[PDB]
Amino acid sequence: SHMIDKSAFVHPTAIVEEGASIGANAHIGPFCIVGPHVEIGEGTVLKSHVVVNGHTKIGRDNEIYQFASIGEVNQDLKYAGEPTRVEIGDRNRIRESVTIHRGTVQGGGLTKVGSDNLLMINAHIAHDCTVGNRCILANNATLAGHVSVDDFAIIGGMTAVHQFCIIGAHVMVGGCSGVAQDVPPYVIAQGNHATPFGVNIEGLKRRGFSREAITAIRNAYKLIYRSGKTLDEVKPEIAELAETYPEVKAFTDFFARSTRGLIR
Amino acid sequence: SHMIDKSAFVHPTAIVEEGASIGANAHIGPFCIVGPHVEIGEGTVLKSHVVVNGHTKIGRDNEIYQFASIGEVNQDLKYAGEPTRVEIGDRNRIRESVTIHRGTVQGGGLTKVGSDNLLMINAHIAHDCTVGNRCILANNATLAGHVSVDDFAIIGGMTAVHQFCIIGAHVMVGGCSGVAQDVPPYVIAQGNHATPFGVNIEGLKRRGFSREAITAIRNAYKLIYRSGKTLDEVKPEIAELAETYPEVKAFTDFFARSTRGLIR
Amino acid sequence: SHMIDKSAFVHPTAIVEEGASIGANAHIGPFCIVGPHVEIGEGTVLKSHVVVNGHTKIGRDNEIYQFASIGEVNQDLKYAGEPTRVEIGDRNRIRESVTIHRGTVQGGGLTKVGSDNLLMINAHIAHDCTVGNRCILANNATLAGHVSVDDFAIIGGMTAVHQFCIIGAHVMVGGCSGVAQDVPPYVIAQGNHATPFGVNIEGLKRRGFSREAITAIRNAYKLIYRSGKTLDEVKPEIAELAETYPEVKAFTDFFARSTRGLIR
Ligand SMILES: CNC(=O)CN(Cc1ccc(-n2cncn2)cc1)C(=O)CSc1ccccc1Cl
Ligand SMILES: CNC(=O)CN(Cc1ccc(-n2cncn2)cc1)C(=O)CSc1ccccc1Cl
Ligand SMILES: CNC(=O)CN(Cc1ccc(-n2cncn2)cc1)C(=O)CSc1ccccc1Cl
Ligand code: NA
Ligand code: NA
Ligand code: NA
Repeated sequence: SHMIDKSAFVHPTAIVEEGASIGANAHIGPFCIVGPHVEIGEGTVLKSHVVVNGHTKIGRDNEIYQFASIGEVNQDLKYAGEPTRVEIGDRNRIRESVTIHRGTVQGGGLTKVGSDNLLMINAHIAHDCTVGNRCILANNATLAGHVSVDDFAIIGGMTAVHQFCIIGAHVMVGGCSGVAQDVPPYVIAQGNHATPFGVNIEGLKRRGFSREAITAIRNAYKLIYRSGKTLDEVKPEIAELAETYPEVKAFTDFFARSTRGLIR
Repeated sequence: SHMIDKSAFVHPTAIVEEGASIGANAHIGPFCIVGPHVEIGEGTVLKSHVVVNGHTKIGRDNEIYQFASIGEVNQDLKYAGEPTRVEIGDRNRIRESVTIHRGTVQGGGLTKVGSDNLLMINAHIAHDCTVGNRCILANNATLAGHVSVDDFAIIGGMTAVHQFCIIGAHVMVGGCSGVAQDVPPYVIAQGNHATPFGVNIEGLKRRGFSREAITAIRNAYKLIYRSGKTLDEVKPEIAELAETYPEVKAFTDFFARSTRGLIR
Repeated sequence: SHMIDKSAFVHPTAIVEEGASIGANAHIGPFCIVGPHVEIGEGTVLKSHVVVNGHTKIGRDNEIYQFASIGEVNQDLKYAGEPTRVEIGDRNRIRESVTIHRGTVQGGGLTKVGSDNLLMINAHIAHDCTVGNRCILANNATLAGHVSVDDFAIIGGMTAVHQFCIIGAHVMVGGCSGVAQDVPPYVIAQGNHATPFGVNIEGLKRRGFSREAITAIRNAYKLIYRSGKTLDEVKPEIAELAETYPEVKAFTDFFARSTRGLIR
């Protein structure tokens, strides 16, 4: 803490401010700027030309590419320099020009990214976002403020997710989409505004979901989208299904967090 | 002029060419490049890794973030190094990777941005554009050449405005739009190609327009879009309305500048 | 080879690794990074803040702007550091934040860009892409992996081309498009997903195609899109037409490479 490990490498052209913590076998490349409240974990690499600032904690074995901006002042017009936070986990691939901004006081104070994510060129994570584990944001994918992207979700290229929206686990959002409402777990969404196109079967298969689990999830999707019933009508029905198929509880948990209605 | 104020701060790693003017309490951060024909006003901050060049005048209390390119050679295939210009006013927040390019001789020689604007990540202002005051360009918003964005207008994320188009004052263009024709003042536009969706009532309310003014503006919108008359038929009618409600004159002034027809 | 020409200029702040080849009257600007397996041809300019790495060959009289990343590790999840390649030809204008990534072993090992191209701000050329000569990628235009863009083709702003797709010569793809299938030569495409809108007549006229050639190309387009016949039905017919009008052979050559079907 507030120490640069003797096995970390800091390029002579880099500027790491006194107070920064840099772990064993980390690598700060040329022309990087690292502020005094940053913590960079073991084995993390900033290739070159990376700016990291604010109250920002980055885990182990991350790879952050040139022209990325991590921890920076957010774009919220109300933000006025309060000491809000960014947390990033482990083994993320954070590509050229990615931006990850600090929270706002009003939004909870924290922008959080988990582990094993791929954030492709110019992906944007606004203030107060929460990204889980094993997600993909393709090139130019943009999360406006207060967005949640749950585990394994893919946000396609050139896609915007509007403020406060929740993207459930194992979702796939097609490229060139505008997501203006909440996307239930396990769903394929595409378009502007994005609408649902069935369950992400190929994803669930690849990720080892059982036959029974995928059938149950398709049954939950049909309750929401095909039954023609109200969401409040089908909530008990989905809970009843989840009593046998635990993967269906993700719908229940998602309904509790959803504030924008569902894409339809 | 051609002087660096004794109260300006220039990082030792920055490269400011002889001839540049830098005002009192300006701050040029690490790895910035500032060319010889640049003028930077009092209190302006280039955070780090900013390139400013060409015949470029930047006002007071701007905040320009890393990886921005301001004044650079434009993308017009006819441009051949002529000494065209950029002018930027005061109190702008110009975020990471924004690009603002110099004019072309054929297009009038000047790209101009006013004051109190927010240009979000990777917004683009092409050659010969004119942006007013208190505008917002959201992430990846792109103005192709010779575009005007009038005061208070918001261009949503991932939106392109095609060359020569005029966006009137207090417009809101939705995210993921393609604007291929002119947008009258006070209008909501969305889609690809963008089409009108009524007056920006919430914006006008927030910005202190009177009840009478907003009703008059809605009446002007109905003349254009609902009356089913020709634009040339309803111009006198809108001028007549403006004789009582001065805010309606913005329509008249806009018609005189519009060359691409109106979105419909 | 492995030599810096005595007439090349390397800024003192640049970092060019031992083994890099830099030709006569090349210019490496401030804060550039050039790796040991890079070759930069005569007269090429890296303005500032450019990263060039990997097994990468860049020709003569290129202009590469700040915050570009050329030769970098690609975004393919299977790629694991294999010594794949980028080749770039001559007289390209490669604008701010452009990304051009190295190949994958599985995709053929090479990303290739020809000559006299304009790659506008934040254009992206993924692993295993092939871009010809005199192409334009407008701002934020994105080629996903294994895409071909043939000579004179224009990819509009904010447009994504999905993996493996082929864009034929003299195509124009409109801004804000998603191209999910193959685009025949000489065709205008727009939308999400992009659909065809006739032949690019204005382009062909500007580029000196004969009257007879343009009529023949329109006749080939009608066979594909208007005749209501199968593609396999009209292939002989298009070959027969090409026996008189050589420009129609581009259709034949294109059919042989197309794997995703045609946009329709
Ligand atoms: C109809 N098909 C689509 O929409 C495909 N797709 C969604 C998508 C995206 C990525 C994945 N990955 C799976 N493993 C790793 N990545 C899967 C699905 C797009 O985003 C296309 S555009 C694009 C695509 C890639 C890069 C840049 C751009 Cl611009
Ligand atoms: C249907 N609603 C929309 O389209 C919302 N919107 C327009 C818009 C945009 C901004 C404002 N601001 C108002 N005060 C400050 N900013 C208002 C309306 C988008 O651009 C969404 S996408 C996006 C949004 C924000 C950042 C990045 C991205 Cl990508
Ligand atoms: C319906 N018309 C369109 O879609 C126009 N267009 C296609 C296009 C694009 C470029 C050319 N060039 C021809 N010589 C040089 N460039 C021609 C056609 C767009 O890409 C518009 S958006 C945009 C446009 C330009 C820059 C940034 C953005 Cl974002
Ligand atoms: Na809820
Ligand atoms: Na006019
Ligand atoms: Na084929």
